Amino acid sequence: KVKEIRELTTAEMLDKEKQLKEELFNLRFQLATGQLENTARIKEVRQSIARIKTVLREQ
Amino acid sequence: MFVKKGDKVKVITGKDKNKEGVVLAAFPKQDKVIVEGVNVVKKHQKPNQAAPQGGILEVEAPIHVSNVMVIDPSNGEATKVAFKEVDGKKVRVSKKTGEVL
Amino acid sequence: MELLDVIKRPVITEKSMLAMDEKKYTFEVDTRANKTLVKQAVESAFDVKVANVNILNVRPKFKRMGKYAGYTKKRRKAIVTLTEDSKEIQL
Amino acid sequence: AKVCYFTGRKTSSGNNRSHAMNSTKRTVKPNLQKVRVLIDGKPKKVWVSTRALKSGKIERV
RNA sequence: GGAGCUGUAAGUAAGCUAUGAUCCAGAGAUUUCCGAAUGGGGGAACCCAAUAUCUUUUAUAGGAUAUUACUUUUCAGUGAAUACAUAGCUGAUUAGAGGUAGACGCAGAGAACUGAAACAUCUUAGUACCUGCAGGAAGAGAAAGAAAAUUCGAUUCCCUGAGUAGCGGCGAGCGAAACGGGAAGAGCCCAAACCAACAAGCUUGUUGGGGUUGUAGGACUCCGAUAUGGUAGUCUGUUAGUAUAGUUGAAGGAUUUGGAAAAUUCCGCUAAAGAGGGUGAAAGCCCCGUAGACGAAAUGCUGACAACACCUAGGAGGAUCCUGAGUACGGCGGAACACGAGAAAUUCCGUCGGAAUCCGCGGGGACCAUCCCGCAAGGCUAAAUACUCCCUAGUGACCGAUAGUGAACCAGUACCGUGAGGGAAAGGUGAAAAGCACCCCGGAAGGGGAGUGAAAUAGAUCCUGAAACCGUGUGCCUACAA
RNA sequence: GUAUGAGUAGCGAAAGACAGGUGAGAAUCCUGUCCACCGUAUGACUAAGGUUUCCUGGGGAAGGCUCGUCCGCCCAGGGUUAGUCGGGACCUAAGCCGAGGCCGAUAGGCGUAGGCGAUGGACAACAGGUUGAUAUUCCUGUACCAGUUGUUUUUGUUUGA
RNA sequence: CUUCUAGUGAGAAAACAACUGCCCGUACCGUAAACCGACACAGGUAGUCGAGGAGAGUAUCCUAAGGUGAGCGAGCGAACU
Ligand SMILES: [K+]
Ligand SMILES: [K+]
Ligand SMILES: [K+]
Ligand SMILES: [K+]
Ligand SMILES: [K+]
Ligand SMILES: [K+]
Ligand SMILES: [K+]
Ligand SMILES: [K+]
Ligand SMILES: [K+]
Ligand SMILES: [K+]
Ligand SMILES: [K+]
Ligand SMILES: [K+]
Ligand SMILES: [K+]
Ligand SMILES: [K+]
Ligand SMILES: [K+]
Ligand SMILES: [K+]
Ligand SMILES: [K+]
Ligand SMILES: [K+]
Ligand SMILES: [K+]
Ligand SMILES: [K+]
Ligand SMILES: [K+]
Ligand SMILES: [K+]
Ligand SMILES: [K+]
Ligand SMILES: [K+]
Ligand SMILES: [K+]
Ligand SMILES: [Mg+2]
Ligand SMILES: [Mg+2]
Ligand SMILES: [Mg+2]
Ligand SMILES: [Mg+2]
Ligand SMILES: [Mg+2]
Ligand SMILES: [Mg+2]
Ligand SMILES: [Mg+2]
Ligand SMILES: [Mg+2]
Ligand SMILES: [Mg+2]
Ligand SMILES: [Mg+2]
Ligand SMILES: [Mg+2]
Ligand SMILES: [Mg+2]
Ligand SMILES: [Mg+2]
Ligand SMILES: [Mg+2]
Ligand SMILES: [Mg+2]
Ligand SMILES: [Mg+2]
Ligand SMILES: [Mg+2]
Ligand SMILES: [Mg+2]
Ligand SMILES: [Mg+2]
Ligand SMILES: [Mg+2]
Ligand SMILES: [Mg+2]
Ligand SMILES: [Mg+2]
Ligand SMILES: [Mg+2]
Ligand SMILES: [Mg+2]
Ligand SMILES: [Mg+2]
Ligand SMILES: [Mg+2]
Ligand SMILES: [Mg+2]
Repeated sequence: KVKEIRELTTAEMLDKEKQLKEELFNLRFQLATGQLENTARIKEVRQSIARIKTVLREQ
Repeated sequence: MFVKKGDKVKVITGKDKNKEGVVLAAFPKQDKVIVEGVNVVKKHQKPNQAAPQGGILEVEAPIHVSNVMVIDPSNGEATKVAFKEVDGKKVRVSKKTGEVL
Repeated sequence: MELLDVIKRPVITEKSMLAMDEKKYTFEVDTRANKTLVKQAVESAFDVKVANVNILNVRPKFKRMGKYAGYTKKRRKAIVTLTEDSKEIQL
Repeated sequence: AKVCYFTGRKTSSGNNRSHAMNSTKRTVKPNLQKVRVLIDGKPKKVWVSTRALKSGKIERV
């Protein structure tokens, strides 16, 4: 969440962004197949990346 | 709306006048509310709804919020609602008795 | 753009499944991605080695629901052929 | 534009009046001349009206 | 703000939410590509680059980031014919391009149909259109004025003068202004003379001081004052208010009809609230509101306060000096003044000629004299005035679906045209989908039952359901009639 | 909006026949057989143009001048694979744009350098196979063009390849 | 594109091995029912290939490859056109 993002460091935030991007890629593949159940997780991950990028820019 | 989910309300207009029940669902945008056992409708349902008969189901339909009044939990009677801040928290108050909620 | 954003999703159809038997996989890719970028993205994402990459532009398809008619989004389709001695992509 | 570099004179529209007072639009032009003059210390050919030159204060390099 | 929420838009599916979501307001971040589009190109939303850094690969290929249009200002460097230089070229710097609101303003250019019962002067009309420039307003504005009551004292706009004075193939028509009454009100800066500084080439350019006028002013020379007042200045602060969300906000139960009460009847109650809207029919007391009270973290806007900033002198003498030149004015040709060359002032443009300067100059409708009024050829200036694409809150003896915007509805859409362009039709089930389970005929469509509903001849071509038109049934008549 | 004409004109150049099948339903859809038509075309390729009309599976509301079980229609999925083919990262014609510039009430007109612009010039791969739908594009086989890294063998290092 | 020097130059060339090579189009109709003619319209639509007998021939008749039976029919066999 936003509080945790602010706690993290610059390098930590960048690594978290990469991890979330990979997870979003995996979710896209699972949704393309029938292997995804929690569809809302995609929007959650996208908004999480948005929060991380917003914090990065406001630093 | 002045009435809220889970409230005990009295119907003051309609075929179900003077009945009392708990609020099951609230729709502020429509200014409507559903009270258990109030305004029940027979609905001709095809069996496509996981019920392998379809049948004639019975369900409560919403009624306009203005047609109900919150039941005083302390007195058990319907009353109008004022708003008083109690101990720094805004709450509903019965105009007939002054009890909260 | 980011490599992880280059590839959007796989394509599962009869033609794509036959491609897989020949060890080639069909992906929908960003419409601005060229086959060289697609090759780089596939290698990074899947650890495989890419032998070749073919790419097509799928035109928007006209559709209509009731009284409203429009076009499906244009797409870019890439068939990626992996070399021998390469891990298969798992879906 | 074909405008006096100093006095700002420029082409304008007038009337042709016959003895019957019939009116038709005409163009009335100033008497401009291409003259080599010093602007900010450098020579240049610019349009200048004979009226502007009349005083003699405009250098004639 | 306090309980639901993931739009229209149901449905499934998956989720969020008192750890305060959705939602509302202020601020901020991201904001692909085209488009003035501006690295170059281009058939807009596409293509291809150079330079520098970074990234993928063993490496080429590949990717990301930043800069790179043209012109204007300024500076600097380089630098031709040519010696000096300039011009060019390079870099940096500076501010412009484009769109609007089909409105309002100023200016350039500028019709015809039409009227004259024809038509050319004239009128339509300096209108329509095109173009440039703008500002929130613009334009005008501080007398070379209006007058001749003796006076007034910048401009603008309104009423009036007045359809008058006048203009006009003296036709058709066009048509003032001053006085008077009002809205609003505000006055100020330079050029010049003179002094000082600076540089060059005693004057001759820059800077500063000085001066801004007609009951003539200023310089200059004497004196005396170094005040008194003001501002049309500032992202200067403080303060108050206000705009952009909101909070609170009185008082009704029964009775009869009805599917349903607000309607009827009976008794009540509130009102700083009996505006309005919704609710199963018509509600002061059911809901949203209204009167009233209250409220702003954040950003705007306004007014005040202070701060800073900037303007602000009195009296006396003229010997001399200054007071806007190719200007005023005149000829010629046009144009604007209500005024069409007319006796023609006044003002403007083009061309040519061309003054005086305080014993001076301009105007007072040709012109001269006297008298009176004013002081051009430099600039700025708020308010009263004009308009509304927009946003907010309202109003209507304004329209109510062939009306009202073309468009109440996915309308400048469908459709038409190569293109500019032209341009529609189309609102209403029910209180509530309770949108007809199930059965029967049928392949379906569509019906008949059975149900929902107060009502289904309210069944989605759905409120009402007219006429034309079509059809069924029949009380009377009709196959010797024009 | 609905009549009248009126159940009238018309149903747009030509050969179909029968058997079987499907289907609620068949002159009209499918299969078969014979017959007939075009064959410098009514065949096979392609440019432009159209823009999914292509393939598969469903459907018979509307459209098809009849019918329709069918379709270039409707519904749902799917389909276009390039270093070598055409175009761009190559060149230019006509024409067009046009830095400065010339000209001009405004707007703008013209035009140099420089560019754009093919219908032309230059340019490396062909045969076969494969799918329901793509193929000098995928696959098989065998090539060619441009270039990078490496190994080796050669040869030049400033009278310098 | 091939040469010439000017310039530039410490690395070039050959063989071999391995490897790299971007963007747009690619469906389908295309002397037509899919384009231009409002139509599934007797019209128009550039270029290529376009066979055999007789034949000068791409004429003409009948055929090959290949394509097609034309999106209303069944009767009757009057006038009239
Ligand atoms: K452009
Ligand atoms: K407007
Ligand atoms: K006329
Ligand atoms: K007339
Ligand atoms: K002004
Ligand atoms: K009048
Ligand atoms: K007359
Ligand atoms: K002064
Ligand atoms: K109610
Ligand atoms: K009411
Ligand atoms: K404030
Ligand atoms: K005159
Ligand atoms: K005067
Ligand atoms: K009804
Ligand atoms: K009858
Ligand atoms: K008719
Ligand atoms: K008829
Ligand atoms: K079918
Ligand atoms: K060509
Ligand atoms: K193809
Ligand atoms: K022969
Ligand atoms: K022949
Ligand atoms: K047929
Ligand atoms: K007959
Ligand atoms: K006949
Ligand atoms: Mg391709
Ligand atoms: Mg560009
Ligand atoms: Mg006339
Ligand atoms: Mg402005
Ligand atoms: Mg209240
Ligand atoms: Mg009452
Ligand atoms: Mg006049
Ligand atoms: Mg003159
Ligand atoms: Mg005069
Ligand atoms: Mg007089
Ligand atoms: Mg006087
Ligand atoms: Mg003003
Ligand atoms: Mg009506
Ligand atoms: Mg209308
Ligand atoms: Mg009825
Ligand atoms: Mg009706
Ligand atoms: Mg008889
Ligand atoms: Mg009889
Ligand atoms: Mg007849
Ligand atoms: Mg036919
Ligand atoms: Mg022939
Ligand atoms: Mg087909
Ligand atoms: Mg089919
Ligand atoms: Mg039919
Ligand atoms: Mg040109
Ligand atoms: Mg094919
Ligand atoms: Mg093809």
